[PDB]
Amino acid sequence: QVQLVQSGAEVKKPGASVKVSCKASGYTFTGYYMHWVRQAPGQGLEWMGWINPNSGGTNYAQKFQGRVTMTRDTSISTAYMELSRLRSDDTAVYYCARSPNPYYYDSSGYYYPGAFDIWGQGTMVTVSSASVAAPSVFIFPPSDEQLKSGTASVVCLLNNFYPREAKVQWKVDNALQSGNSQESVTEQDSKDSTYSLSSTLTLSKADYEKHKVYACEVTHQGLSSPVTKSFNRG
Amino acid sequence: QPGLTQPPSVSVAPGQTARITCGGNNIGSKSVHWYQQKPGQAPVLVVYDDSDRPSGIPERFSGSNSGNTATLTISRVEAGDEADYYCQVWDSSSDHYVFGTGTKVTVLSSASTKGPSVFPLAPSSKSTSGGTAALGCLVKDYFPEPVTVSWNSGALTSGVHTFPAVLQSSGLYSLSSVVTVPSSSLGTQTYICNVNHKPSNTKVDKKVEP
Repeated sequence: QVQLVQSGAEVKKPGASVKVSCKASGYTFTGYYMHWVRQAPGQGLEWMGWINPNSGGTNYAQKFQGRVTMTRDTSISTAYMELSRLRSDDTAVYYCARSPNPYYYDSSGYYYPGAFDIWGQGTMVTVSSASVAAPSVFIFPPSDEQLKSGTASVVCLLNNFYPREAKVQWKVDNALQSGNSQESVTEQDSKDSTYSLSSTLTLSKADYEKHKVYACEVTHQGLSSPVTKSFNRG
Repeated sequence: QPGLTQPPSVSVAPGQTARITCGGNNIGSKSVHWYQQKPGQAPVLVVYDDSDRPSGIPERFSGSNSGNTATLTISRVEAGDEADYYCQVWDSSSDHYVFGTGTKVTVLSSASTKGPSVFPLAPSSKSTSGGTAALGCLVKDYFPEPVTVSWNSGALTSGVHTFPAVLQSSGLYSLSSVVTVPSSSLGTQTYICNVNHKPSNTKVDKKVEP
């Protein structure tokens, strides 16, 4: 079956250059245009450009005109995309999407020129300019009014850490928890270039009174040993 | 109208019809392509043009276009239809590929529109060990999205971190909004969280203190 397989996720630094591979399978490589299109996290899709595997010819968008070069190897049926002079806002997922050559009608039955009929799984590309920092872990016991509501939510706040990769686990009476808590992350890209994480562990009031002890454990890269912040009634 | 414009968000309950719009010049005389992208996945080509759609794709997805507007019509919406949607056009004159701004669509729990319950997140222990105090607001059980949350009516934008919402098992949303200040300031001045939730036409102002 027709498939496109891109190179694994890559991490880079500002000023450097990144290369991404795209391996086509299940069809005639020279019969279709190969496009590159990226999207920043929480942004829209943006067309970078195309290469014609048959001739090697290329067409880039005016934005990336100078920095990007798209190449190809017919032997291994693989297209390549190189982006140089990388900056931080070049942080995005890069997809390679196939589009039918208007001059090549296929036995597939679906002639779709002008559209991207097949997409790769995408390659994650990050540009940092940021030091690795440990989180700032704070904890919040549930408000009395919320206790009057009948439910309880304890909050773990991991602040100003890099990178995104972090583990949070809840401990009631020194016991690991599974299937209760929910979490969310915000990227502040302006100054810190860091991510803040809010985790919310929600129990009923009854369990809350009957259990008697609560702690929030977190494991991150930038810290030597897993940090636990604890709190209880009193 | 240089690019392709779509409504930032569209929400609809199961069984309903979702109509997503795409704006642009002379689009009616153009072929309009619709792609679907579910969270953490690649875009898939859903509609090439009109009712012409790739293999293995539901008959419920249909395309249309007149003059300056195009429309992706999703008949009998199901929970699996919840994804981002992008219209797309190709100008063969200048060989340009243009996407739409994108439309995040959501399948509703069909729960009643509910105003939020904002509880305080009070600092005590955290303030001490850090040299920096984190205080916050827990905006719980509201529907639907969105809410806007400021602090002190916009008197401070410095240490505020407003997190994205989460969809609880109740089908309702939970929100967290925190801000960090020194203990010295924490002692003397007041901190008010201002929650404004348009969809229920309500708003709450909660005091967060020692």
